[PDB]
Amino acid sequence: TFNYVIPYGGSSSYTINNEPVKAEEVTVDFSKEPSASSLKLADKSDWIAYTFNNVPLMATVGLLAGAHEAFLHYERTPIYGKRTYNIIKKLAPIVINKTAYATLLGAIFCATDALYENYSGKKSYTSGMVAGAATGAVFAIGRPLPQPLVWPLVFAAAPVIADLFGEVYPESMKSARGYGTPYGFENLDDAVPTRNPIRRNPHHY
Amino acid sequence: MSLYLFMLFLQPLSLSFVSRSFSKISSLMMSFATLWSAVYMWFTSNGANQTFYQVVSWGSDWSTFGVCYTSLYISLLCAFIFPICVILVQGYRALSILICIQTAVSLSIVSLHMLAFYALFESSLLLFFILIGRRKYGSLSAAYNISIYTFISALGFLISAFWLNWSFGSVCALLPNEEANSFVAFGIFILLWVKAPLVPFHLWLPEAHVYAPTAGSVLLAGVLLKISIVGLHVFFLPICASSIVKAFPLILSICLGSFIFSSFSTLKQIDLKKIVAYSSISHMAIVFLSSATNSGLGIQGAVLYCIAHGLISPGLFLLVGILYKNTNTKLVFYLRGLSQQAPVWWSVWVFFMLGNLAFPLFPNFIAEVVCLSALFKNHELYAYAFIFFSFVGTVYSSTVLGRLKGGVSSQCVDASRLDVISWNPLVLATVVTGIGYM
Amino acid sequence: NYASLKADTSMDHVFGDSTNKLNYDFQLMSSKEAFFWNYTLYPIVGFPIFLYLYQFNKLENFEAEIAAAKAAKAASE
Amino acid sequence: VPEPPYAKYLANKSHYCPPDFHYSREIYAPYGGYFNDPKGWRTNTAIATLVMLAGAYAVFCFGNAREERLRAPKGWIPSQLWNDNVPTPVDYRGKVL
Amino acid sequence: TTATIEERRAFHKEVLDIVQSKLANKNSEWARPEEPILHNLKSEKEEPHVYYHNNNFRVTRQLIHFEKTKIFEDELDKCMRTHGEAKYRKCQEIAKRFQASCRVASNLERGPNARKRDVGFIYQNNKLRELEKDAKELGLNNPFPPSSPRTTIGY
Amino acid sequence: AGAGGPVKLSPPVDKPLPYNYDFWMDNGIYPGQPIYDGMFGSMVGNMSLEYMAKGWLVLLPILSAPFVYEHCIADDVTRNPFVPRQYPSEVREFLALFKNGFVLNDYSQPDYEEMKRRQSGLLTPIY
Amino acid sequence: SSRIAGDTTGKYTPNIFSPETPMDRSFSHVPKNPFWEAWVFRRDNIQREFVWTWQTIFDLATFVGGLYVAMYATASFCSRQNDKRNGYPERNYYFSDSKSNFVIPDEREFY
Amino acid sequence: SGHPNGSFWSEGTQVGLNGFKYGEIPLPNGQPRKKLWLENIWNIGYGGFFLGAFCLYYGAPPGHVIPSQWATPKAKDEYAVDMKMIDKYNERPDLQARLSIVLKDLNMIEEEAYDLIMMRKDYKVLLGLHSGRVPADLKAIYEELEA
Amino acid sequence: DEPKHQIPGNALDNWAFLRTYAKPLPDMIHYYYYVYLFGFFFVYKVADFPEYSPRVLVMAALIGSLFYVRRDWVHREFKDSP
Amino acid sequence: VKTLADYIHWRNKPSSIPPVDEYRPPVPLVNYDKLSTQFFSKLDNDPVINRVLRAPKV
Ligand SMILES: CCCCCCCCCCCCCCCCCC(=O)OC[C@H](COP(=O)([O-])OCC(O)COP(=O)([O-])OC[C@@H](COC(=O)CCCCCCCCCCCCCCCCC)OC(=O)CCCCCCCCCCCCCCCCC)OC(=O)CCCCCCCCCCCCCCCCC
Ligand SMILES: CCCCCCCCCCCCCCCCCC(=O)OC[C@H](COP(=O)([O-])OCC(O)COP(=O)([O-])OC[C@@H](COC(=O)CCCCCCCCCCCCCCCCC)OC(=O)CCCCCCCCCCCCCCCCC)OC(=O)CCCCCCCCCCCCCCCCC
Ligand SMILES: CCCCCCCCCCCCCCCCCCCC(=O)O[C@H](COC(=O)CCCCCCCCCCCCCC)COP(=O)(O)OCCN
Ligand SMILES: CCCCCCCCCCCCCCCCCCCC(=O)O[C@H](COC(=O)CCCCCCCCCCCCCC)COP(=O)(O)OCCN
Ligand SMILES: CCCCCCCCCCCCCCCCCCCC(=O)O[C@H](COC(=O)CCCCCCCCCCCCCC)COP(=O)(O)OCCN
Ligand SMILES: CCCCCCCCCCCCCCCCCCCC(=O)O[C@H](COC(=O)CCCCCCCCCCCCCC)COP(=O)(O)OCCN
Repeated sequence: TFNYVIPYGGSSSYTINNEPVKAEEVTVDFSKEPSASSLKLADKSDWIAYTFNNVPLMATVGLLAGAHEAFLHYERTPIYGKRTYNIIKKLAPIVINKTAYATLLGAIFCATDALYENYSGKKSYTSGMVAGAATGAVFAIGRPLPQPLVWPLVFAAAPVIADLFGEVYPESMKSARGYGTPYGFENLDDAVPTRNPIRRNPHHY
Repeated sequence: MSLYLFMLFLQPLSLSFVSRSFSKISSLMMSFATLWSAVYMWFTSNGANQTFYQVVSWGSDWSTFGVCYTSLYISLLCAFIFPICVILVQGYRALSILICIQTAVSLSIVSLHMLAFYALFESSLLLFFILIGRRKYGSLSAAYNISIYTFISALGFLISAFWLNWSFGSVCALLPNEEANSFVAFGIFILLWVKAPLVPFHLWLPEAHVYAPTAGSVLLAGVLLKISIVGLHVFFLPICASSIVKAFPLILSICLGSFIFSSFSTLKQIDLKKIVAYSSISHMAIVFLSSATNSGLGIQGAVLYCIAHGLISPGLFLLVGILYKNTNTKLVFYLRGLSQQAPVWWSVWVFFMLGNLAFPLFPNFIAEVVCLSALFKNHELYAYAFIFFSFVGTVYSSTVLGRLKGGVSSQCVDASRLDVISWNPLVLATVVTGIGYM
Repeated sequence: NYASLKADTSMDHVFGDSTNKLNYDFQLMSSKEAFFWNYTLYPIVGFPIFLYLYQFNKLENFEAEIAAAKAAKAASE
Repeated sequence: VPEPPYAKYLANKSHYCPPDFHYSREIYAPYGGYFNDPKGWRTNTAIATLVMLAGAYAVFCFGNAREERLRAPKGWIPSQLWNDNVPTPVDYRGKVL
Repeated sequence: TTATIEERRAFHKEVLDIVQSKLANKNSEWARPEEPILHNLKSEKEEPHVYYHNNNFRVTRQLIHFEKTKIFEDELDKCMRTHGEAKYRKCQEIAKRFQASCRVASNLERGPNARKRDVGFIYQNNKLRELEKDAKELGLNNPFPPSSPRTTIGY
Repeated sequence: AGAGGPVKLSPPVDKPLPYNYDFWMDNGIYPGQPIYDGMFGSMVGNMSLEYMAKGWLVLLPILSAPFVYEHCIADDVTRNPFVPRQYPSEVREFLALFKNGFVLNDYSQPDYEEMKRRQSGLLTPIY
Repeated sequence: SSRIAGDTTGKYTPNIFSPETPMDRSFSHVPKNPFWEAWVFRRDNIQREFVWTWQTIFDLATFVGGLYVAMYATASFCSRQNDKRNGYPERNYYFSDSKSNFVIPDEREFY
Repeated sequence: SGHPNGSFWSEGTQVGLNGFKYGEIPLPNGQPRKKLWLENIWNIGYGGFFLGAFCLYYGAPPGHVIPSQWATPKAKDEYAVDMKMIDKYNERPDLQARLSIVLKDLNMIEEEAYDLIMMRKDYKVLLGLHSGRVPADLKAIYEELEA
Repeated sequence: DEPKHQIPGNALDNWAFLRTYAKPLPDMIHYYYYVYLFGFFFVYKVADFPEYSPRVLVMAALIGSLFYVRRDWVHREFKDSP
Repeated sequence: VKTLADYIHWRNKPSSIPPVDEYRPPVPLVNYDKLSTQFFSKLDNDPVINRVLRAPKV
């Protein structure tokens, strides 16, 4: 409007609908659909199955962290001097404990997420928040004062961030095209494509 | 319009060719020429053209410039207030930085392209880092604060502009586009949230103002805060009205909370500049809420209140600077007896403080009345909340005035001829707007 | 440089000594007391809010009762 | 302490100033100094009174042009001598005067 | 009501013709239109020319409404000042008209979030009349006052 | 002598200042004062808040006793020995409109119930 | 011991070598106080003495969160009343779960 | 005490300057003070601004600077038409019944009768009648009252 | 003299704590070799990993960030003992 | 298990400890300052007060 007399923006009729018009005459899709593996892992029906399918990721991350710390300890120890102690006995707890703690935290998160979703019966943000909060509570069992408040918050926030930018964002902005005519405005006289642009072939790596 | 833009481009250009001894005189003459060109732009703006008074394009969508009600008022305010900043600053380096900042800000107001708007407003990012972080009187902390807050907000705005340019195909305001996306609305909103200080993103402002030179503080409070209202009216409400209506309870919560917490924080301040900075933060909340109502009464009220603030806050910052030059202190506790020792400084200080409290003969009164009417149009409780909490501003202002007004002082610290010359235009403008020539 | 920290005792005989000091500890209200007084005073401040809530509730309840009775009268008849 | 050279330009203490009261004479205030009584006050006051009467004349002209009486006075009003827009007086009974 | 793409493009072509006809002769009052461009678009933003022209018409109308309200207020104030103590009976009509003008001006372009301006308490009085009718017919007891003959000088 | 009277100057600060020293108002004259008198330090008359509350507790019932009777115990019929002022029908109907009027309490009138409901009007605007 | 630096005639020169102190702008500066300066420093740098304690968490949550909650609840109530007043269908707000798509009233439509 | 010579109307006892304005010391011989470098530029630029603003506000034709000024004659004409129309409406009770029907379909209360009369030429009514939202009876009613 | 921030701790104790970083420093090539080798094998293996939910991925990233130990931390605390 | 939580500088203890000795502003001396917390007291009708104030003939 760019005036001071009437409200800015506009209004669209709710009664009047515009019949959908295809973006192009022929649509070629270079985006592959989700794999059967993805759907299997995503299935939260059985909490135990869901947990056991998704823990490998947490275990791997714990193993990488433990390997990192163990290597740092091993690198410093001197080869030239003989050591009374056994290095593996010193280093094995590091890796084992890190992997176990990571797996336990990821198990708690996955279990609570599946159990809440089943009990509630709906896929919602709350399920992620309560799983994160429970994981952060387990993380901060014996930590000083600030940490009990901070970790349940950071952990609860992480599934919120994942849901907003991993699931809601793409579905929200699926229609936008970028070529031909703007999604909403097809009356405007813009070049109309016979086929959609294919910027890349479907990936295979 | 073309004359104004040309004068704007000539002012930074003139410095390159000046003698390095005539710099201040040339800069003052250029500032006055830019003011006169702005008056010419006002003369060549016919009210008959209701939508945009004038639009000029120089070969691309980025170079599309135009003036509307908000743009016209803000541009005239910037041109009116720049001469004061110029005279208050000494040195070629300082002049160069100030003139570049002013050119970037004044070009941003008239820009009608979101990407061009971003290019022009954020160009003056290092210059503020360098200005607020000057060798002896500056603070690196304040510079880092303002720079990081600006970069993060403007980057979010840039991402939203890129999506709008990809989806619609253009990002120019003159092309009617509507979006219901909440991510894009949030991206555009975050810039407004930070630039116009709103709790909890207001921390950058007080630090910058305290450690900025008087010319910098005057420019910042006078017009830099207003750049948010141009972005709202020109780049947010036309496209993202649906999201402002969807989030109105949240917008109202954040704006009222900003007004309350800022008012309470002003009570614990012992530095005059911090008091003026927190007063500005409190005042910005009404403008933001009034514009978000998307009503005629609100948009006009917000712009009017912005002009009133852009006339009252530079005055207080100027008087504070004059006092600091005379005394080398900003602590209210050290400053006493100012009534007896500086009757002329005191009179102007009291007048400006009365203006800040929105008394009837000041522009703030009319502006507040209009903004409150817009809130009352939305809901009666909305207006009542804002009206009631206004007493907190009175408590802090009264306490400050009382501490400054009386006591024992052995130093005559009054304004010189130069100091009266610098505030006289601001006083006259305040009086004229107060009597209803808004 | 800095101001002198030495006081003036010229008027001490006339107006009394400065020996007596304040007894205040310069600390604020307790957290428990503050919670009570904030949650007491703020509702008093927001008197219009409660009046609006009261009237709106009464109106909505009346309207719902009217609808219920209307339904009942429109069922049999 | 030897009074500074400029002290000659400054005015003395007025008659109304209490002898004990000491004030700095260098400070300027628009409302006047501590006890004022400047020389030439009589002329300044005469000029002030003339500006007051001239402004009163202008205000009277403006008011007379803008004073709108839409209902007849009950009886004769002084405004009739100077303003011609007064409706003819009507009494309580209703009789025109 | 559905709008097919063929009809939408047809209207777009007609709009372009309207713009071309307007462009042929210079008009100083181009942005103060006396008539809107009639349309059945779902969103006005679809046709930019229609959107801008209609917005300018709406601004013109609102300015006219504001000035009309000021005129109505002036006649009400004159009427009130002339009658004296008979103002309540004689100035009911003028006041009614002024209040109607105020409602028209405020309500037409209130905005997305603004409430309707109930000048004269007409909506409240109507609501109370409906509530009374319902309570009386259904045998309920009304906790609200009954509707009033006059609630303001006019409405 | 109103002007030029001797004053005692407050001693310069010579010890570390408390964090909340802004609660003290000192202009440089010797008797500085709290920001709000009675917030801390000596209390006027040596009377605490508890003493004032106990006083108000003793006083409040005696002051409220006249008002509670007429407003609550008494009724329109019994408050006064006469009816409200009687007016011609045209005058009375207009006067009855005013919520803050005095003709709404006329029990003798056949419109008493409506007038009473009008007097106890709406708390807030419905629209 | 003092001299007038300023010259109205314009023949101003800074006598940097003058035995007598110039009465320049520095003449009127107020003398600072060692304790006041330390108070100013302590007040500004109050983040150093910040400690996370249950009392601090309680006070913050009760006043800041409490006000924010009260303000949100009031705004939601006012929005609900306005929607009922205007006659508009329940609007789809951000956190409200409404099976209605209404957001902006149609100007053409009569509600 | 009292007055200096016992008379209220006597010359003031103070000769000299009550204070120094701006802190400037009077030149001994009465030489004028040298003007500051900025005084001429400042006075010209700001005076030119204020004078230009005055001339634009007052000199410009109606509707150039203040848009409301343009609308005032038109509002007077519409006021005249509306007044005549409302007078006709009060007299004819048949038209009132028809409008009561039109109002109900438009979700408007009976009191909003004058409001409908006053919106004859407005975006909502003009586009609603064309689209079908507003009953076509309104057009005839408006014509019966000389539009 | 100016007001300055109070430094917690005694001077000699803080210096002693700082001196615990002055230890034989390994070359970074040894760490880099292993990271390059395992990283190459990891990238080859990653192509075959099952597709994980975004939420699980983000949680794994959080856990890895929390469990990551900075090289300086091990360096300061490393003791050649059982 | 070593975690960021161990090495994050949590704000659990004050970095700066305010000076113990604190300035108390000079105040006029009130000889007797005990607060009266009892509205009804025997002190008001004390025998001393009756002899000193109530009884002497005026
Ligand atoms: C045809 C007929 C003829 C008619 C004329 C028409 C011709 C048209 C244009 C011709 C004019 C000449 C151009 C000037 C070139 C040199 C300028 C310069 O060096 O600046 C400082 C210089 C002052 O020199 P100095 O005081 O003697 O000391 C400098 C020493 O060399 C070193 O001193 P130092 O080491 O102490 O550094 C301290 C530094 C403090 O440190 C910093 O702050 C560093 C910050 C980094 C850059 C600042 C970032 C923000 C800058 C924003 C841009 C400003 C405009 C804002 C408008 C928004 C535009 C989007 O502070 C400064 O240097 C000044 C602060 C502000 C100046 C920054 C603006 C300069 C931007 C780039 C300059 C161009 C260089 C190109 C090089 C060419 C070959 C080498 O010149 C000035 O007077 C001020 C700057 C004038 C800016 C106009 C230049 C145009 C740049 C705008 C970009 C738009 C695109 C270009 C199109 C222009 C029209 C086509
Ligand atoms: C047997 C050989 C031993 C090695 C074992 C394995 C060998 C490698 C095999 C395969 C390697 C490929 C994959 C491994 C990770 C990729 C990194 C890499 O290889 O670069 C070469 C790297 C050395 O490169 P460099 O350039 O020489 O060192 C640069 C640093 O400055 C180094 O200097 P610095 O260590 O002294 O400084 C560390 C600095 C470096 O900064 C980083 O680490 C940046 C990494 C941040 C995120 C990385 C991207 C995350 C995306 C992951 C993508 C997958 C998920 C998909 C979606 C997730 C969306 C984010 O970060 C810190 O300051 C410590 C904090 C840790 C992260 C900071 C973020 C904290 C956020 C948490 C918030 C909670 C606080 C709230 C309360 C706060 C109170 C106010 O080698 C390794 O570190 C490999 C060690 C493997 C341990 C990784 C632990 C988990 C791995 C996956 C989790 C993903 C997060 C990454 C966390 C840490 C990774 C460094
Ligand atoms: C940058 C975003 C990160 C959030 C920052 C918040 C502050 C961090 C503090 C950590 C707290 C954990 C994160 C909580 C934020 C979510 C908001 C809570 C609201 C809420 O609980 O409603 C849920 C939906 O909100 C939602 O989950 C969607 C709301 C989106 C979050 C807010 C987006 C804007 C915030 C940005 C403010 C400033 C940015 C700077 C960080 C439930 O929904 P439901 O569907 O489950 O219904 C229930 C049916 N069972
Ligand atoms: C998928 C991702 C999942 C989430 C993962 C998040 C992980 C981290 C994300 C954080 C990104 C924010 C970037 C800002 C970091 C804070 C600033 C750094 C702190 C700092 O010490 O900066 C110093 C001064 O900064 C200052 O003075 C600035 C003060 C603080 C700036 C406030 C930040 C701006 C507002 C924040 C959000 C606003 C809206 C958010 C949408 C300069 O340090 P140095 O130069 O001396 O370096 C020496 C090394 N120590
Ligand atoms: C917790 C209180 C919220 C704090 C914000 C207070 C006031 C901010 C209002 C700003 C006004 C316009 C912004 C539009 C929405 C922003 C926040 C609205 C509240 C919100 O989070 O709603 C969510 C949807 O918004 C979204 O999905 C987007 C959320 C924002 C994204 C965060 C960062 C985005 C940055 C992207 C940069 C540019 C990207 C451009 C491509 C979920 O609500 P729901 O509808 O699901 O209800 C389910 C509950 N049961
Ligand atoms: C960790 C962070 C937080 C932890 C600590 C938080 C503790 C705060 C909890 C209480 C805070 C105040 C209470 C407000 C929320 C109460 C419960 C919310 C549910 C709710 O909306 O009920 C409404 C409350 O009344 C209302 O509409 C609001 C009444 C109270 C507002 C006025 C009170 C103070 C006034 C001060 C000014 C603030 C507002 C200024 C505008 C009335 O129910 P409904 O009829 O709306 O039905 C709507 C369906 N539930």
